[PDB]
Amino acid sequence: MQIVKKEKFILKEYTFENGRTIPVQMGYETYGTLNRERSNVILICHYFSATSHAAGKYTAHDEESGWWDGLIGPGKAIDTNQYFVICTDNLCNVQVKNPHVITTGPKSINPKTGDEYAMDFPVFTFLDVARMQCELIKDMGIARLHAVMGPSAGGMIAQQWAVHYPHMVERMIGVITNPQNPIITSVNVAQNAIEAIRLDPSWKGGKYGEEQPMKGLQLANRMMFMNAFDEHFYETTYPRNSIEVEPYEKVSSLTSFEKEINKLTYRSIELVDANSWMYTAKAVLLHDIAHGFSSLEEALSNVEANVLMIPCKQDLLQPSRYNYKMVDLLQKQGKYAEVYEIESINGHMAGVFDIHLFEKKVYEFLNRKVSS
Amino acid sequence: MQIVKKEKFILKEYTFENGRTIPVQMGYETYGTLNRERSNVILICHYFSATSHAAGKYTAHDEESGWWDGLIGPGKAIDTNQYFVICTDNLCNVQVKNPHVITTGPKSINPKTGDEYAMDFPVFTFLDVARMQCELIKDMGIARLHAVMGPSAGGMIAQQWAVHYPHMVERMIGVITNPQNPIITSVNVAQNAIEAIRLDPSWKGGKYGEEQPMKGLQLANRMMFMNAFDEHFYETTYPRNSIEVEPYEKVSSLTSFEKEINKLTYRSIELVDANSWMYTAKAVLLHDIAHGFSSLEEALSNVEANVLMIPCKQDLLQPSRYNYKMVDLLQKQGKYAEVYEIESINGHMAGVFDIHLFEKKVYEFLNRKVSSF
Amino acid sequence: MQIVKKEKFILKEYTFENGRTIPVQMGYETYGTLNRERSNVILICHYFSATSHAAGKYTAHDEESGWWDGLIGPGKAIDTNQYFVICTDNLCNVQVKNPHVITTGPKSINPKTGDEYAMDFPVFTFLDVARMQCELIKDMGIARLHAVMGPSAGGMIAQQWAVHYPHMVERMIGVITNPQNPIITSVNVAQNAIEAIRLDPSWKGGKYGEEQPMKGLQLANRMMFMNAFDEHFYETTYPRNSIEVEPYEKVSSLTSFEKEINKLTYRSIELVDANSWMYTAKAVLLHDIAHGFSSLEEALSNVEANVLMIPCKQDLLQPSRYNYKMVDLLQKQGKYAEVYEIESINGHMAGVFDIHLFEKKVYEFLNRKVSSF
Amino acid sequence: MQIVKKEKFILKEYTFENGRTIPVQMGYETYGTLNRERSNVILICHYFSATSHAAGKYTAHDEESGWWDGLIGPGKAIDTNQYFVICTDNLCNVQVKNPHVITTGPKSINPKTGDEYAMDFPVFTFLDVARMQCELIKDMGIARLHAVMGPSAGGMIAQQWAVHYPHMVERMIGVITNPQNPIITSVNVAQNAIEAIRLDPSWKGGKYGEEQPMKGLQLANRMMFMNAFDEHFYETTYPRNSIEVEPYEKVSSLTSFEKEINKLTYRSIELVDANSWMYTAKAVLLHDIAHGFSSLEEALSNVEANVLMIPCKQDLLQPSRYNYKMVDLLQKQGKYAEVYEIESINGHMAGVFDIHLFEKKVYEFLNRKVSS
Repeated sequence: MQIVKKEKFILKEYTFENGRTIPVQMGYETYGTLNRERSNVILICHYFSATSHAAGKYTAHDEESGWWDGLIGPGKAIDTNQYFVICTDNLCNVQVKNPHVITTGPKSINPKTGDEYAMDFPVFTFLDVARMQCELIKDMGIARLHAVMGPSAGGMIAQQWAVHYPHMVERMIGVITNPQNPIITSVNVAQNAIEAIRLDPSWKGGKYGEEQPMKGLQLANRMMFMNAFDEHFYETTYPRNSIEVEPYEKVSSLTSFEKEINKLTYRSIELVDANSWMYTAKAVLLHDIAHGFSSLEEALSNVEANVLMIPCKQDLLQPSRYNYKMVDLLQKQGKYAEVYEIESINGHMAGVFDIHLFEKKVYEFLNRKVSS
Repeated sequence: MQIVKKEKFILKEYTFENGRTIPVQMGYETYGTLNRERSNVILICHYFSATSHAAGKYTAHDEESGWWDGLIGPGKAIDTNQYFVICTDNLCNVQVKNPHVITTGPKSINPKTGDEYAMDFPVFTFLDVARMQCELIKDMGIARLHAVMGPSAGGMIAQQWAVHYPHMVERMIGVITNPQNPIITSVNVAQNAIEAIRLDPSWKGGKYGEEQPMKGLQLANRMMFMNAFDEHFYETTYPRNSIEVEPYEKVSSLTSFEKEINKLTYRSIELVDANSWMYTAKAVLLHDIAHGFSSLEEALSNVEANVLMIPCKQDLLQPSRYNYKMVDLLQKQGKYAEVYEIESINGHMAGVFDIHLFEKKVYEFLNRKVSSF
Repeated sequence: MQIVKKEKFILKEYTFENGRTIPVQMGYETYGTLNRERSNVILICHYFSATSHAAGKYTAHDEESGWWDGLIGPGKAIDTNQYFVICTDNLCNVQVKNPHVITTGPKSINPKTGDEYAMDFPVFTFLDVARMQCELIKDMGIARLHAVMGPSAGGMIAQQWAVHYPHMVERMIGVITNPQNPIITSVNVAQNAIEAIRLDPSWKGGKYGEEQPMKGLQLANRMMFMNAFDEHFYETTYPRNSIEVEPYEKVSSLTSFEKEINKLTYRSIELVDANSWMYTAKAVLLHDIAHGFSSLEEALSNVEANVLMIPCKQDLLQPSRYNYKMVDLLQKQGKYAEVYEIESINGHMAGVFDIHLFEKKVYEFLNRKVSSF
Repeated sequence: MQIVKKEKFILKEYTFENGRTIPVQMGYETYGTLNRERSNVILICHYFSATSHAAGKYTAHDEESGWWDGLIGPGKAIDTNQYFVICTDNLCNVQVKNPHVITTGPKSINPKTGDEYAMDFPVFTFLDVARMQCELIKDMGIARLHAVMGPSAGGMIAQQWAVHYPHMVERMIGVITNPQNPIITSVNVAQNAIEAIRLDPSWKGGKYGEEQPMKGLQLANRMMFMNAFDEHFYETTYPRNSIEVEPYEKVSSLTSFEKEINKLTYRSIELVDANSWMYTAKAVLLHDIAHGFSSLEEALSNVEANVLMIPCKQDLLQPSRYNYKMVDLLQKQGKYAEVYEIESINGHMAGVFDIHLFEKKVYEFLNRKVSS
């Protein structure tokens, strides 16, 4: 497909769910063509550490394609010959040093003061993201989405669309996600990550400038990486060396696997900002479609979209049992909802790397008609 | 209390008791906290010209609170530190121009045509309202109501709950209401009001758009207002001026009492929709819990809730003798049922304005144990 | 009784209380025989929709007798072997098409123009009727009335006699009436009726000629009818049908009670004139014996007749509490005055249909001696 | 003025005050000219033994003029240059053998049976006469009378017009008459006359054919003649002869005055019918404007005409005190009423013979305006 052009949406003022009001900017990109009646729109929401680059390439010499490139494009499951596909940068995008990212977050200058917001930036939830995207959708004269979809945090944003803009969502597909962030993941990955970043003395109250608290940030990144796959993936990809003697002789002497994983996890945080990681982890920890309602049932009663949940059985971050519970509750309200569970040694990351496992189901779901 | 949030419930298709099927929506709002067992829910139903706003405020600068605020809240008779309280907007809500109201009615757009339903809107009953509320309650994951209650039309809905969802209602409290709309009220206030609106040429067959038939509507509103209190209330509140001569000079010169009452009744139809008023008047005139059944006795045989009826002895719209009849029938079936009759110069409106006369009874009743299974 | 002869009384010019001067006529009829002293005269005044025909028949093949026939005649409570009884047609008599009625009103020709007065007719009160009757009584050579009496509007006229011709009235009996038309009735039944007729486009500003505005008039008539009895009367006489489904299907489908009541109320406006109805409703709404004076107390200070008030406890049009107030004021002035309250499911209409409830009292009162001079 | 032409009005059926229904015919005559708007009509009603011939002549050689000829004619008090004047024959007119009289009475043939009504004829009152005249007035398209007037019985008829057709009568003039026939006249002239006629064996139950009961009829006529003037009129017109001896010698021998009066009273009954005299005397005896009302006051309350009563002080048949009482009652009802009393040795007959005594008052009354 065509080289993708990065775009920028501005909002002079946006009011957060907690009442705070500030200007916001938001990168986005689109693939395919918006039809005459604007009825072919699919909105993709990106996961924790990703960006709006769901598909394609910015230049012809890009080493890689966008993170869901296997699903999106001409003749693929999300066929850009039929649909107009949008993807946006989340608020507090963690890759603030990525040259293609356009976001507002703790590194943004506060126009009232000339300085970085830092920890004065407002707490945001994935409802906040949904509402901001919705301003872009309306500004483009679009009234209904044919589908809203995404993996993990992207799936959280998508669930918020389904609950808070019921009229606007024909279909909702939540890959490797859940209606409420599990307690285990909330503490063990979100809370522990926030506290690792704050414990690093280089954090300096959140006023660290460009000198990132890298040790804390690497620790945060490592906790997430070490639950992103099946147990057995680590066992065979970073195998124990039973011969090596140096790790047995000083506490600080690392094993071969520790060094491999150190190198990967340091690499993936080079473009990342620590305060932004914190805010994003806070949004994940707060993720709860039932917040502001008296039960999960009442919140789900708002949903009018057809719903497809695609969990992975080996997913340690997002246990699939809560997909079944949600879908059961939707069906008892007489709504169309299904779970399509996949299996993979990639665990959670199956939702991003193992497209072949569910592309056909996505395709079929996107073509299935919705009750008026 | 915490500031109240309006919510919205939708059904893609609802089938009315007369068989018509259309999409419907319904505003609602809640107060207090649902307990783990979901055993502390009280559903409040609103009266003719009101809305879901039974208590509290939507902003801290609201001049007024909701219409039963004195009964509902922290430490009050319907104690929101203990109960999760729900209230919903009725179909064809008359305050259709009020932006806090979410309803389906003659002003709503028919999706099949893009035009307003107008007089193509289906006839509804208070049983239709109870069926919609029940979908919402079920969809919220609630199996049983600790109580259902309301004044007047609100009590009509509560009675339809008690009759038609007997495994779900522990307690029913019906304030200034009756099991069957009295004939006197059905003609003098519902039929006459409907006909007054139709008679106005501005009504234009129901297609008046944004220009309400104000003469017909004011007349409809004045008929209800003039039965809302005891007779002596009007005699002392808008007393006769025995000196003014101008009313004695032309048929069209109004007395001062006519002027005061015209002013009040005009003011209260400012946000109101005429067609909506007709459909709601029609619902009131059709109100009959025996409809469906072979008799009132049969309709009541199904009730298993503890029942409390609170009429006002001076109510001209809802004569209290039929509360006694109903309670008597329920007692002879071996059910728990009582009348607690209040007295007030306010007549019918005692049920909304003289909370002090019955709040202690409500409280006691909400705490009495369920007699049946 | 002997067949009754209609008579006619004319005034070439009469000046109304509002100062308008026009020629007027007034039908009347009499029963019994005037004694030599002319001391046995009882004047009967008729109610809203009636006529001078208080008793007997105009031909021996009349289906019905006059509206108080059970009280008036040989050996009856108002015994025509003993009393000379008179009754007259009121101004703006509504039964203007009835050929036995002789009245002046909006259908009458204005002699200055040759056209009907229509809404140029002057506003009248029941004091205007009393002033006309008095001219007739005087012109017949009668100085004093043994009694003046009537039900409802008829009682309003009788009260105006007692207040304004105190040297002429020995006894006043006011049945199902009040000294001041209650505010509730003045608005709910007089103002609303007047406005219902004006709202009908057929009314054509009062110039409808021979084509009466039947929708407006029927609505006016139904409002009065629905307050004429006790509430329970309507509940048992036009009971709800809990089986019929058609009313539940269209706004415009009537219930069976609506059909029965429509039929009755249509029938009774067949001989009736709309403008006439308005003027008479206006008279009722203006009724106030204190008008003129500084207070009700002052108006009543002038009464020297023995006074008997006969309200009905279930009367919704004329609440009996104001009969007690009036009688109390008269007693504290040292006058002879009493309330004899009846009870009946017939409500207001007990005063015309349940003669048996008070005929014995009337008789006793007509025979008690005058207390004042 | 012009020779008068006698006319005839027919009524196919007339219903009497007592309910009897029979065809009727009624002679009348008119003088002057009916104006465009028919507002100049004066109706004259004739007295006991008279006819419609109030004025003028039937032929140029008539020995006499009509009985009120002095009041009626060009330039007279009842000016035929301005007014259209009507006079009719009363029901049961006593002059049935007068060639100019057209009446219905006891000598009329009953069309149902081919015979004279005789005593089967209905009792009539002067209201009956008023109602019949009114049928003629309406048949001529006349709506109001400018005046209705007459002497004695004619005045009774006029009072009935005033009471029973109030709308139609602007002015009422009653000469030598009364609202109720006095008891004295009712017995002494009406009753005694009826009984004298019935006592005559020639009456034969009222079936006497043409052989009139002349003795009874002369006796009836004489009683009326002997009260028609002042006492002193008889004393000087038929004076006592103090020389005559024959009356002193047999009971049946008559005095000179008895013979004079015998000759006059026999002459005046030559054209008269006895049953008709009876019915007319009965109407006089029944004359009571209060009949069918509860008092004289109530009856008078109907009168809307201006009223002029012209009694004669010496009138023995119609004592003038009752004119004053009537007029007093009318004035207390706020009506325009007056008594204009005349004096004359002619007594009752002054109303017919002494026109000069009140012509000027009649004239003035006819010109005085009436309140609408």
